[PDB]
Amino acid sequence: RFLKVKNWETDVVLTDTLHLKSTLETGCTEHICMGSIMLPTKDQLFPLAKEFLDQYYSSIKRFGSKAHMDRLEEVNKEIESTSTYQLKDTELIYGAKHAWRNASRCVGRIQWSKLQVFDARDCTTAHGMFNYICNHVKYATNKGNLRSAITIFPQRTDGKHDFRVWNSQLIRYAGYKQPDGSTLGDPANVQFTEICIQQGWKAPRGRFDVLPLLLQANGNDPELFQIPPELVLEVPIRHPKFDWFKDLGLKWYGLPAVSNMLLEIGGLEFSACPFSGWYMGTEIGVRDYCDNSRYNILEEVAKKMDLDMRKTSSLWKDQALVEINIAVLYSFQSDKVTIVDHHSATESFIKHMENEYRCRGGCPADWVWIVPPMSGSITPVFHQEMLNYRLTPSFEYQPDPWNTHVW
Amino acid sequence: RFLKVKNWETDVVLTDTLHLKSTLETGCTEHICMGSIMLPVRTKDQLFPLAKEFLDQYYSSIKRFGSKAHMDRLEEVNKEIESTSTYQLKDTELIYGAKHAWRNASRCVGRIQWSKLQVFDARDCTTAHGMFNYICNHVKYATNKGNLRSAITIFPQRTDGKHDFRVWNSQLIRYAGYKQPDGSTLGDPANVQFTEICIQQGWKAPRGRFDVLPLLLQANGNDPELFQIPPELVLEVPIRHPKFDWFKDLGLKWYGLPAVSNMLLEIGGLEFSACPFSGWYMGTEIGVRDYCDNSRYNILEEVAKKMDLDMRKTSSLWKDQALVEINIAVLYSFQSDKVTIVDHHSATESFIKHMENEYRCRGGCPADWVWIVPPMSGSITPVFHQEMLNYRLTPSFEYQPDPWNTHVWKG
Ligand code: HEM
Ligand code: HEM
Ligand SMILES: CC(C)SCCC(=N)NCCC[C@H](N)C(=O)O
Ligand SMILES: CC(C)SCCC(=N)NCCC[C@H](N)C(=O)O
Ligand SMILES: C[C@H](O)[C@H](O)[C@H]1CNc2nc(N)[nH]c(=O)c2N1
Ligand SMILES: C[C@H](O)[C@H](O)[C@H]1CNc2nc(N)[nH]c(=O)c2N1
Ligand SMILES: [Zn+2]
Repeated sequence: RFLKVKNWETDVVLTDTLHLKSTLETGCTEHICMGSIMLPTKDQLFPLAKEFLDQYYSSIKRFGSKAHMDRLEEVNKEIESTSTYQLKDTELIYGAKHAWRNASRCVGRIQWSKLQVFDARDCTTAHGMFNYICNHVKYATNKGNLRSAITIFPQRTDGKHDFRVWNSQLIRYAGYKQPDGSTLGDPANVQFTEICIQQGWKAPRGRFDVLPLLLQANGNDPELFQIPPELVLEVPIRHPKFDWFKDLGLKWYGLPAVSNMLLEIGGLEFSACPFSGWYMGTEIGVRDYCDNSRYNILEEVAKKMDLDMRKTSSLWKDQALVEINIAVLYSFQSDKVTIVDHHSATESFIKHMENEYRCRGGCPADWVWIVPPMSGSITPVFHQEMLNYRLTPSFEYQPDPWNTHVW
Repeated sequence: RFLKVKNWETDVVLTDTLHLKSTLETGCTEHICMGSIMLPVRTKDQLFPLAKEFLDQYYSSIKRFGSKAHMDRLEEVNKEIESTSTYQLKDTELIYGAKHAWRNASRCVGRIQWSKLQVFDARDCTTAHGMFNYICNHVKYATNKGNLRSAITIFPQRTDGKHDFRVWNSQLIRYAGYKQPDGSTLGDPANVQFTEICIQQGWKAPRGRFDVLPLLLQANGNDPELFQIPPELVLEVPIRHPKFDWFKDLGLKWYGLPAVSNMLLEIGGLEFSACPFSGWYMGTEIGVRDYCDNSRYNILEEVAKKMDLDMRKTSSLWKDQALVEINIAVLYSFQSDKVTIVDHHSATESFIKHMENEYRCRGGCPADWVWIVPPMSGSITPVFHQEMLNYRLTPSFEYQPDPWNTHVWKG
């Protein structure tokens, strides 16, 4: 029932009780651990609503008050009558912040209570969606002083009138298959790029082309819009010691904005809920630049550094990796665009875990995602035991719309 | 039922059926995953089923399932259990069992090598001096003057739990740690408590930064006895860097033979509480963990000082820079002295090939991602991108409590 987690570097032990409140399932069983797998009615809704309102009223220290009991009755009445219900602004803000608080894969949660929530439930068209999104982008970017934000579109109804952003992130680069057999741009986005073309986008067919938005309102066919270029803050990548680095022609965008997830609050489903914070440097320099299935630039960089690439044991990949990551952080810092390094980010997360343990009784965390993709054991999270479990409100994965949409 | 795992770099999808043979539990439930938790006498009643599954497995491995020889062995084991409360493994079954415990070790990246294990049968051992002799022979054989060979030595199994064979050392070869009155540590901080025990047992400590610890050996539930491994049997490597000439003056060395001595081997219900085993190092074990953990030798600052990196801000990645240089040094030093070592790129690439071959031939390969992914440069190794299923197969290696916590002192 009560569970201990130990830090093997500091010997600090913490007791988790919060997991007992957990509801959804992990994918694991007593016989098999699925810890490293990427993706493991009216009757249904009222318990979900109650569970949520109970935690909301508890949080404002008004549990079992007249105002508490009155809202539960009102929501039950609305469900019985409409088969759904509407959240108060206060409940929406609370729910969104707590979905982030509960995000077991997010290292940046120390920030969870400073989220600017943009209520877009009055939106009816793709043009309106585009307007809301440009405003989100400009607010969050803040000329490089980035601010966390989420924009929340109308909830699911009968399931044939879904709002969706087809893009995986608001800002991403195009990918094109070449007659060469190679890939131009970002190979992760080839399929989405093709969907854009088949829908009518004229592509510049370059290495770093900001994709258009493909927005779906009210279960209608999705529509294309180019984000005003002046709202997309980008960063040229240079190195503080290697003058040749700029010749590689690398750039990245300042605003990481996940747009393909589903926000669940009190049983209600927000299928369009783009949200954004700011980058941890490794996301760009380790993953986006060095994954073999991504920009895969390790080979080119190592060559310019004149390292011995004859044998893996020279650690040439490891040397180049570090340099690429130094350059990303240096470039963002020099252009005054918010970025956090993996040492600072994991250090703050340890402090956050301890806050959550004493103030809340625990913190769900997925070690496989929390530990940075480079220099794992020299960050304090490596040595920290974590318990992973699913609390609601939550951000969830959902299938890509092109597999699902009825045209 | 079939379970699928995907590699997100290659899109290669594999199907696991082997998990259906898993009996032991994980620590996880449908409501909690304990995937990152480090540590999450039998009755005749429980013993014969365990013996039976094992012998059915052994007899299938040799293509003799249901044979007269298989059936006669079952009956023989059965009768021996009801008569004596336990049983003895044939040499062939012992070898198969020890190899399979390695094959089944989900935290081990080196498993491509599982079928090449030299098994030394030490079940006729009776005394601590006997144990010492067996362990010296293991060390000499495994070391092989730098050309390391995997080996395990197997002492007599548990009987009533009052007559246990134990090696009190956590590894056969490790360096002493000494806590000083000013709170600093001399040597390896991981071994402070064990060093304190050795000293109290009468070990005369040299008190340097790399003093090889004595063996503390318990035979037959008796109080443990101290022994010094002959220095000439302990192969060591001075650490230097290919381009940095000041690196040698750090005064660093490490031993060549990594030999875990504190685990328990379970085969067919039988418990071998002293079963030291050894392979060879992956460089990051020494360069990342042993040298750079804050709770170990903690050399990152001193190395980064000497390199003249910008140390005032973590975002210069000074720690990451120093980390790579140290790890280059460890591999360079071992290679130069012709002592077996494997880099983390080579080892992970070989593990993926092993894992795929195991899916094809065995129907699965239990693997613990948290342990398999190296402690530096995670995502530039292929294992990071590989989904894995963790489950527990027998024969297996298991943790057991440290013996100073459980031993009944005789005096
Ligand atoms: C403010 C600074 C933030 C930092 C430094 C940060 C850090 C990170 C990192 C490094 C990841 C792993 C991403 C990957 O590997 O693809 C992540 C994932 C995630 N973050 Fe955060 N984050 C921040 C803000 C936010 C916000 C504002 C939200 C929601 C309101 C959020 C929710 C999530 C979720 C749900 C995931 C998992 C996404 C997935 O499974 O792909 N984060 N975060
Ligand atoms: C042949 C070369 C081998 C290599 C390169 C290798 C590599 C490794 C590494 C890097 C680890 C993680 C160690 C740590 O972080 O402390 C490990 C763990 C382990 N290995 Fe291997 N290994 C080898 C041979 C063996 C052998 C011969 C056995 C037994 C017969 C074995 C069984 C295990 C077990 C049980 C663990 C988990 C240890 C624990 O939980 O503390 N390995 N191996
Ligand atoms: C938006 C939430 C998921 S986390 C806040 C932003 C962020 N730090 N990253 C988002 C993921 C970006 C991706 N890894 C990339 O490298 O492009
Ligand atoms: C003996 C099995 C567990 S694996 C075969 C040897 C090995 N490669 N490592 C053993 C652990 C060494 C420890 N990490 C150290 O850094 O001293
Ligand atoms: C197979 C494995 O689960 C997968 O590669 C994971 C590992 N850890 C990760 N960690 C983060 N933060 N982001 C990721 O995309 C991944 N990928
Ligand atoms: C808490 C966490 O599980 C612990 O630090 C683990 C992480 N992964 C590891 N992986 C290996 N190979 N060896 C280790 O000691 C550890 N330590
Ligand atoms: Zn699990």
